[PDB]
Amino acid sequence: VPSQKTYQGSYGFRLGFLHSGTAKSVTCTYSPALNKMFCQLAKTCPVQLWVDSTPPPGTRVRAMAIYKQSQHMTEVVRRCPHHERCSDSDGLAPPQHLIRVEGNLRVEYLDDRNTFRHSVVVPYEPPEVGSDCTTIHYNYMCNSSCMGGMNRRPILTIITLEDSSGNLLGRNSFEVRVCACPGRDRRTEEENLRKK
Amino acid sequence: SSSVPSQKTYQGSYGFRLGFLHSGTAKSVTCTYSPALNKMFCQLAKTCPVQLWVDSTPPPGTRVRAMAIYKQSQHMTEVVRRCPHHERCSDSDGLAPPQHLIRVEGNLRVEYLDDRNTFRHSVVVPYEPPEVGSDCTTIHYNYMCNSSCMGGMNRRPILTIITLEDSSGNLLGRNSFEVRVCACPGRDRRTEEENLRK
Amino acid sequence: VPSQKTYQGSYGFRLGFLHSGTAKSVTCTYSPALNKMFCQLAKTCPVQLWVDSTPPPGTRVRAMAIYKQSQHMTEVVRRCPHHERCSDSDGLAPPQHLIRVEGNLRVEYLDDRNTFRHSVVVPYEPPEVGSDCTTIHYNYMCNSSCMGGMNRRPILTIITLEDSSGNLLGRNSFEVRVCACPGRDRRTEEENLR
Amino acid sequence: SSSVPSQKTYQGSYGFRLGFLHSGTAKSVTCTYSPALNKMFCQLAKTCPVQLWVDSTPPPGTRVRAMAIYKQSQHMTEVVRRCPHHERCSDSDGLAPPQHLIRVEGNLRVEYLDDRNTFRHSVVVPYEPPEVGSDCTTIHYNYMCNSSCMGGMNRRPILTIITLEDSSGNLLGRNSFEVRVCACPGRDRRTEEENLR
Amino acid sequence: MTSQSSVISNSCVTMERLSHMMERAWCSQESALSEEEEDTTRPLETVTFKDVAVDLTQEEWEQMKPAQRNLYRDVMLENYSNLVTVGCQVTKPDVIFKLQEEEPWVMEEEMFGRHCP
Amino acid sequence: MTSQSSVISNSCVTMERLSHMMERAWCSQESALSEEEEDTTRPLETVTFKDVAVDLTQEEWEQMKPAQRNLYRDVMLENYSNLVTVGCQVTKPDVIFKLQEEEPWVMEEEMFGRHCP
Ligand SMILES: [Zn+2]
Ligand SMILES: [Zn+2]
Ligand SMILES: [Zn+2]
Ligand SMILES: [Zn+2]
Repeated sequence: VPSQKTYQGSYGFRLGFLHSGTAKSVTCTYSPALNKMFCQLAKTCPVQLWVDSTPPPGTRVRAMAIYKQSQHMTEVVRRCPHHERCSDSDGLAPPQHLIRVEGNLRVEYLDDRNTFRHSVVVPYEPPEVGSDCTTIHYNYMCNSSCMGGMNRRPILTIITLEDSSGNLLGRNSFEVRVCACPGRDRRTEEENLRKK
Repeated sequence: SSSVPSQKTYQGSYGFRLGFLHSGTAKSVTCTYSPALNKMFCQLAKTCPVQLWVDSTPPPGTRVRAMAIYKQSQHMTEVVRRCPHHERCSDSDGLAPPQHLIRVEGNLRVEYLDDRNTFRHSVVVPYEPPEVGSDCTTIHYNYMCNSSCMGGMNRRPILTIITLEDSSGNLLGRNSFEVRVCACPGRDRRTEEENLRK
Repeated sequence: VPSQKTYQGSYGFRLGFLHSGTAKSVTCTYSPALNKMFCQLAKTCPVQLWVDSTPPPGTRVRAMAIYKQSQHMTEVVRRCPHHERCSDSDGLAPPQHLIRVEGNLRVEYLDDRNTFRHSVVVPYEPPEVGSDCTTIHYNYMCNSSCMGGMNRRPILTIITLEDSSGNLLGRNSFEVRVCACPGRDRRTEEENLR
Repeated sequence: SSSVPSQKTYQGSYGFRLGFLHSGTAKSVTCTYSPALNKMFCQLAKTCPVQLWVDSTPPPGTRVRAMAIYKQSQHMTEVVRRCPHHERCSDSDGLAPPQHLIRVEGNLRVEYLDDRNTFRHSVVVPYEPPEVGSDCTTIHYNYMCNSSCMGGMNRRPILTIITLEDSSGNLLGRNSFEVRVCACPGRDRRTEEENLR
Repeated sequence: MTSQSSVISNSCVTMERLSHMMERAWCSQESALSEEEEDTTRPLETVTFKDVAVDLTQEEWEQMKPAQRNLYRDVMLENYSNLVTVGCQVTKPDVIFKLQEEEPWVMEEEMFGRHCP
Repeated sequence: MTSQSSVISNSCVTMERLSHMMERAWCSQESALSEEEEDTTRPLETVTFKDVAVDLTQEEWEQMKPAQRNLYRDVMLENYSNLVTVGCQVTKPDVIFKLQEEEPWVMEEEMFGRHCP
């Protein structure tokens, strides 16, 4: 199982998230207290990349979802066999990949051949004019309660950086609870942190 | 399908009637039946004893076919099938293909049928006469998906058709009863008894 | 062209409609001031049947959409050739019929052989326990701006009653503007009346 | 389709380049072209003059084939065809079958092709040399559907492939340019210039 | 220089009101009829301080200039300044651990808070 | 009987305020620098009464207790009570035909208003 510990590197790689509201039917939201992104199926998850230095050209950004619980680490975070057969493809993703990326022509998808898991790769672009971050619009294709896939188990999404050879430059991790109600499921897990 | 089989109750000259156990309405019952809606509520992979009450004894070689059809008319073209998750789970009893919703335990002679015109699922046991002391032969049925399974029944209420036929296949009698399979059978009878008093 | 004048009969046949809100994306709504139902494509249009007496068994309810404008009465209210080839069938309707009915196993569909038009028939059921009306969940399969079909022309949907022989027992008519925004298109046509 | 033809720009040894009129960005223009996106915006059944700028004169018998393909990769399997409403309208110029999106006016020698492997629509005119005073031969193109037609293009942006071939059919040069056909060509250039900044 | 304001609207604005929020005495007692005097046997049952204290909501405190935020905690502290001084004793509720310096909802899970001097 | 109220809050409520809505004198004049005195040649150009009168919006007048509705027409009439008495003369605007008895938006198109005695 690949590691989930936060790797800053010499590059100052940090994940930025939009400060979105906690409405009942939000499309994507992030909790700073639990480092937990709550979002929907097949919807836009803009994840900002805040860097202290500009990386050399050819650098790429790999996303990978792993289970947070240790008793389920042997299972690959995969789609349920119902959603594996639905016609929800964007024309670039195999139907078993949980993570997807829209708004980019150069996305890679990987079934890694040792660890048997799903990896989602985009090439990193520098921040635009006026910008301090490059936003990757992520898409998750299953909820966490899908039977045969995640199955009510909370998952951690690992965002990694690498150059074209594949050596690791930086890694940040954040928890993911995908359900139909993202903003409300942040609220019952903020009720989880305040005792009594 | 294209030729959806009929759901109208057929008594015949044999007096074929479905008997159901008068079981309680607890929150986690294994199988229950509503007389007011003719609706059996039961679980996944659990015993559903359906009694067969007959007025006359049928000749030897007679069989009992079960078939689940949708109750709603806008979904009649879809075969009542298992969801693609439960179609790939290892829940087989060694006799059923993994797409069949209905199963039968406690019988060695069960048939399973994918019919080749109407493309649907049929579950067949041979009929046995009632035992000593008995007035009915109980078939322990097993349903393998809940009605809210995505890709299968998908929150649509279904009718299970129990039919009788001799070894040639001509229909001798048919009774129909609604089926709502979820995780809470006895409670889902109660909110549908709250549905009728209104 | 079949007649659009309201026929009560000796049966007291009157169309009932749900008093639904005027939200921007409603599934079905009805205007009492213009007798105009606004609804979506392939969505539930519950039309209640209020009767003064109970009809004999074997009675049926035929729906038919006709154009309201007189210069377009010669054209059959039909689906556009795009939606005539889409896979939106409920397994009971031919793909040219505008009107459909869900929640009923006994629906008939008719291409009438003199007047060349589309008719949608369900058998009438008496009102249930507690009920004073039998609701038919109607489904329209094209918007009124479909090119080759209705083509921005407002249509009248004719609800008729007949016994099994086919003689007319009662007829009520109500206008239909099918678009993507039913509740908003009621509002600009209430702005039309004031 | 089964194998989708290529959209990459082919210059060749002939110096084949598409010329477009520098037309204004009015609200109801008949045809306009964006240099920044290489995107022609035009109307239904209207004149789209596309100039052919060549570095050398081709031999006689050379032809110009036009083909519209989808720009998006998830829709490449669908043939760019007319909607079933406009496939049954009486808008024919007497030379085109009613499923072809592209047409050509002002030329008697136009060919129309339903290709028999890739199942798509191709529009062919024979190439004429530039006239006296001229450096280009203008082909007046006509598109017969907007991009939002239901059953045809259906809000999907398309690329029109202009190809050159001699009478045998081997490819001599190919240029591609995007096409957004709607009712407002000059305004739809402006919201896609607002897209780039 | 000039415009030496003979002070009108400094700190003596909170002190002067007396009829601005504390008059908010309704459901009047017009010609009372339901009445039965009885023996005093039933106990008091004062309500609590659990509900007088307000559980903190998450989406609040955006508009909320922190002259109102620090005063809101001073509402559940000056209503608390009775019940640990004179009267019936209640416990300390759960929300009182944030009546702190930064914020109520500070991150403690998921460490590596940006290594720096 | 008793509770003979020595009247506090009858009709002398509108008369007494003087600082409730008419004080709404901002964008102050602190240490003015931009100034150039010149000849008085350019004309006045008083603005109009077309924009001082407010064109009637349709969705309004729901909450709007008609003590405010009849007073709103009394705003475009008492601002009008100057301009047809003393000052520059304007015309009568288009909205003044509803400053009537039933409503502004009364039906006149589509007759057959329900035959009755
Ligand atoms: Zn799933
Ligand atoms: Zn299932
Ligand atoms: Zn249509
Ligand atoms: Zn079209």
